Amino acid sequence: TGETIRSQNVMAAASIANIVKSSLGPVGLDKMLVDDIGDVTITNDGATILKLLEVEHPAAKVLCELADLQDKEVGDGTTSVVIIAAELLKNADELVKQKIHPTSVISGYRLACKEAVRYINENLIVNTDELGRDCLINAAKTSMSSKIIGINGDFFANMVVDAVLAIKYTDIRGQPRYPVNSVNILKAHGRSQMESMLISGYALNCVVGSQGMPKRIVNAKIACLDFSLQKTKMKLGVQVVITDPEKLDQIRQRESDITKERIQKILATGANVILTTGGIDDMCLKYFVEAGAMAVRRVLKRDLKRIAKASGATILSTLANLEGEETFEAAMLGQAEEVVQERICDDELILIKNTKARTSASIILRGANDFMCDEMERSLHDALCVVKRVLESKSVVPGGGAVEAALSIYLENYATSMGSREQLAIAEFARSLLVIPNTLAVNAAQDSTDLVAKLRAFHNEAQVNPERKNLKWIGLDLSNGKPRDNKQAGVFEPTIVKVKSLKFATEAAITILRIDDLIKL
Amino acid sequence: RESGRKVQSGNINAAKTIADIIRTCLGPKSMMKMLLDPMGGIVMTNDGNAILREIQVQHPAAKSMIEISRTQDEEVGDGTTSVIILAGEMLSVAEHFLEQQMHPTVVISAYRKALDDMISTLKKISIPVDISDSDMMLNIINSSITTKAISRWSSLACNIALDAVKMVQFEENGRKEIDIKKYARVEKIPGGIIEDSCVLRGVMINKDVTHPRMRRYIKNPRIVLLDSSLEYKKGESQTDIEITREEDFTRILQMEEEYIQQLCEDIIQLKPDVVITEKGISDLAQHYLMRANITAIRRVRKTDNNRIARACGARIVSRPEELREDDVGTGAGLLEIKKIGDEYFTFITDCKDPKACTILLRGASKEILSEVERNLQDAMQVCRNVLLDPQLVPGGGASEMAVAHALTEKSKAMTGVEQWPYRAVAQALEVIPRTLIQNCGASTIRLLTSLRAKHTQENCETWGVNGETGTLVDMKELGIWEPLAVKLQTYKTAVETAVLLLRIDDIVS
Amino acid sequence: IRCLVKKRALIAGGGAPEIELALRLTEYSRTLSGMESYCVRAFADAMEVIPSTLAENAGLNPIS
Repeated sequence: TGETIRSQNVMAAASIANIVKSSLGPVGLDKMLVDDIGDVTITNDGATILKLLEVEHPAAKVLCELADLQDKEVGDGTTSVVIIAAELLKNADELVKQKIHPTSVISGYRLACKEAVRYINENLIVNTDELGRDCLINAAKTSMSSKIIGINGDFFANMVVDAVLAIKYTDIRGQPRYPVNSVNILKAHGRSQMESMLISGYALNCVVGSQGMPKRIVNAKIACLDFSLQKTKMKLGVQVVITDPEKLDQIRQRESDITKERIQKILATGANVILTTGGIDDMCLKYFVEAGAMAVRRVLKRDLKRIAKASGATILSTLANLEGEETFEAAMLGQAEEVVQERICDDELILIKNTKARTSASIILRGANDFMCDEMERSLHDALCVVKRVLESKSVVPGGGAVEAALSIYLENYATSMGSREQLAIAEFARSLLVIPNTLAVNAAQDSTDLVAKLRAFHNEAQVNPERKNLKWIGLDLSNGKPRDNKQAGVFEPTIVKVKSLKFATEAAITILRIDDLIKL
Repeated sequence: RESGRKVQSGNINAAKTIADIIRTCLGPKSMMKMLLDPMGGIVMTNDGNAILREIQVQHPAAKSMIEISRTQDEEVGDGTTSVIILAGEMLSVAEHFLEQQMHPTVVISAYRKALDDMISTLKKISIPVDISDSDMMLNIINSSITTKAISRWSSLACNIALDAVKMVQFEENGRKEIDIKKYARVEKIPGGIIEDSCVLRGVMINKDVTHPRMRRYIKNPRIVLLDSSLEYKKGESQTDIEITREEDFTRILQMEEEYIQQLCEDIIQLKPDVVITEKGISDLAQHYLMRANITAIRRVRKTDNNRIARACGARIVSRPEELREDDVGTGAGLLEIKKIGDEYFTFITDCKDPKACTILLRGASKEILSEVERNLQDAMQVCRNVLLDPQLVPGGGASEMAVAHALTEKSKAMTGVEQWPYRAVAQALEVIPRTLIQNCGASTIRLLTSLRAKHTQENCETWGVNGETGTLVDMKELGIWEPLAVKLQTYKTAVETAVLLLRIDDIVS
Repeated sequence: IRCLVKKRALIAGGGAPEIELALRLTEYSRTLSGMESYCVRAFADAMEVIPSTLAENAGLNPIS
C-alpha cells in the first residue's frame, strides 16, 4: 500500500509492455497465451494478444482497454500505445523515490505531449502518391516472401502499390474517390509472373458456361444474384388434384417450355449478362444460352458484390427476391459499358469491362505455382493497409523511429528553455520516446542501444526530411538500424496514427500513477 | 508464467524427452516403448501418434510437439516419428549459444534458407521412377512396410495398393497435382478365404449399406443421386399448415400424396431400379417407390451418400425436379450384392468421371482382416508419393550427409552471421545417421567418420549407413528406397516446428 | 448557490483562508493565555496541513 502498491502497479505495466515490445508488426515474436491450462493460441501482433490473454493487474487491465479504444479509431498505433504508456511510469518512478511529486511530472507530461504534436504539424510530406508511404516499392515488399516472391519483389510491388495509390474505382454509388473499400485483386496461377497487368473492369474467377453461350456482347445489363437460380418443384399449374395419368405428364413437360419464353422477357427488362454466385445446372444453363444471354456460374462472392455496387442502380445483391427461372421484376438492372471474354492466365474468364455507373480497374495477378499466389495474398494485405491511411489523410509523417529520436532532443531543447521543476519532467517524457527505436531493434534482432545512438548522431536542427540522412534523421528499416530516404526504404507513419497514440498513452500514464491503494479498507 | 531464458531451455528439454526413444524406432530395427499405467498394465507401441497422445504433458511447448505430428500424420502417415527428432535437434545445437549474444530472428531466417538449400539438393541426388511401372514402385513400398514390423500380409498389400491409388489418380487443377486418395476406401469383410484380396471399380460401401433388399444384380440400371425432398409437403414445397384436426388431416393428405407422386415420376424417367435417398424420405414416401416399382435404399448416412456419388462419379442434386440421365447417374452405375457370409455386401462399380477403384479385403476373421488393412494403408501412401513427384530418393542417412556438406560449403561462402546457424542445421541432419549407427550396435565415432569420408570421394549419392548391416552400403543395391515427396514433407514440417517454437520466448497464462 | 443565499458574504478558495485563520488564532491564544492555550494553538496548526496537502497534489514542494 501507499507508495508500495503504486510501485507494484509500475512493475505490472512493465511486464505487459515487455510482451508487446517483443511482438510488434509481422516481424514480432509469437507468444503463448494459455487460455485455460490445456488450451493455447499462438499468434503475433501486440494488441491482439492482450485481448486473448488473461489480464488481472489493474495496471494491466487499463492498458488492455487502452489498446482496444485506439483500434476503433485506427487499427494502427494499437500495439504501440501501450508500450509508450508504461515507459512513462517507469521513468516517472525513480523521480517519486527521489523527492519530486508524481503530480509535478505528470503536468509536464501533458505539456510535453503538446510540444510533440506541434512538431508533427510542422513535419509533414503530403505528396505521397508518387513515392507512397513506407516508400513505394518497400510497402508491398515487406510482407512478401523473401525467396518465393522475393525475386519477383520489385516487379509485383510496382504493380500493386501504384494501383492502390491512384486508380479509378467505385465507392458507394455515384461517389468518386480513392478506394478505401479496397481494390478487387485476385491471385490465380498461370503463365509468367513477370507478365502481370492491369485490365480495365472487374476481375472474376468463374467457370464458363460456353456450349452455345455468346462470349462478346457490347452494352449489357447485369444481374448479380446472391440467390442460386436453380429451378425447383412447385405444385400444379392446373387442377389441385391428380386423378389421371395424362395430366401428370403434361404438367411436368410444361416446366421446360414455359422457362424458354421467360428468358426473352428478362432480356427486355434488362439482362444481357447473368452473374450467379452459386452454380447453374446443365438443365437450367441451356435456356439462357439459346436465348442469347451470357449466363456464367460459380462467381466468387467477393467479386459479385463489388461488381454489383459499381453497376449501381437497382440490383439483386441488395435484395434476393427470385425463385427459379421466373421473369425479372426489374430489381436486377445493374448497368455495364462492355463485356469481353478474354483468354488470360490460361483459363477463359469474363472481364466485365467498366460499368456505366462508376468505372473500375482490377489486376489479375499471374503466378506459376499456387504457392506464389498464396504469398501475394500477404503482399496485397500489406500494400492495401499501408496505402488506405494515405488516401484518407494526405498529410503523413516521414520517419517512424526517426521521428521519435528527433523529437527526443526537440523536447529537451524545450526543456532547457523552460527551466525550473518542469525541465526534468519534460526530459523524462523524452527518454520514453526512445522505447520506439528499441522495440524495432528487438524485432529485427539488432542492438538496441547502438541503434538509437547512431540515429541521434545524424543531426543539424530538429526536423526530419529525406534531404539528408547522414546529417539529419529520417526512416529506419524493420531489419536494420540504418537511416533511409523516402525514395529508398525508410518508414513513414500517418499523422493520425502518431497524434492519437502519444496522447492516449499520456492519459493512461496519469491513471496508473495516481493510486496509493487497492487494499480492503 | 515463464519468461526469457526459462523458455529457451524448456523447449529443448520437451522436444528432447519425446525424442530419445522415438528416434530409435525409425528403421526395421525398432525399439519398443513401455508405457506403464496406474492400473499396473502395459501398452507397447512403436507408432509415434500412439506414444504422444497417451502421455501427460504439462508444458504448452510440449503440446506444440504433439500437434505437429498430427500435421504430418494428416499429410502422409510415415515419418511421424521423425519430425520431432529433427525439430529438436535444430534447437539444441543453435539456440543457447546465439541467445547469449542475442539474435533469435536470425536463427529462424537461416532455417528457411537452409530448408531451400535441402529441396534443391534432393532433385539432383534423386533419379526419376516410372509411375506406371509396378516393379519399380514396388521396392519402395517394400522399404516402408517393415518399419511397422508385419512382413507376411504386407506382400499382398503392396500390389493391391499400386492399382488402387493409380486408378483414383485423375486430379486436375491446371498443373495436374495429385493428392486424391479420398475416393479410395477399404471395404472390410469378416470371413471367407484369407488370399482373396482384389480391387473393383467405383467406391464400395458397407458401413451402413447392409440391407436385405437392394436388387440382387444391376448390370445396366442407374443410381439416382438425391438430397431431396422426396418426403411429403403439407403445402406446396414447404409446410404452411398443421394437422391437428379431422378437417386439416383430410385436406392435407391429398396434397401429401401428390407431392410424392410427382417426385417419383422425375426419378423413374431415366430408368433406375436402385435409388438412393440421403434424407427427406418417409415411411409413406418409400412405400410410394415400391408402388413405382423401384427398389428404395434409404436411411443411410450422409457420409455413405458422398461415397456412392463418387462411385458412379456423377454429381449430386438436391433439385427435386426433372432429374435426367444428363444430370444424375451420369455414365453407368451398376450394383452387385454378394453374400460372403449371409450378410449383404454392396459393390457399386463403374465410374464415368475417369476411373476410380476401392479395395476388397477378405479376412477369415476380424483379426486377419486388420493386419493387411493397416499395411495396405502404409502402401497406398507410397504409391501416392511416387505419383505426386516422379523421383525416388535413396533411403537412410545418405541424403542427410549430402546436405550436411552443402551447408558447410554455403555457410563458408556467404560468411554472414547466419553462418553458425547453418552449421547447426547441418549437424541437426546427422541425428538420422546416429540413429542408424545405434541400430546395429556400433560406435557412433567410427561409422560417422567413414560416412563423411565417402562425401569427399563419392559425394554420398547412395552410400549411407544402413542399420541392418552396420556398414557403409549402396542403398540402391539393397533395395532400400523411399519417395522424394515423403522426405521433403518430413523436412518441411520440422523446420516450421523449429521456427515456431523459437519464436516463443515468453509463455504467459 | 444555496450555500451563498443562506450566507450573503463571499470568501476565496484555493486554501488561503485556512492559513489566514490559523495565524491569527495562534497569536490571539497567546495573548489570552490559559491552560487551553495549547489546545487553540495546536488546532490552528492542524489547519496548516490541508493547504499543504493540496500544494503537493498541485505539484510543488509542500512545506515550502
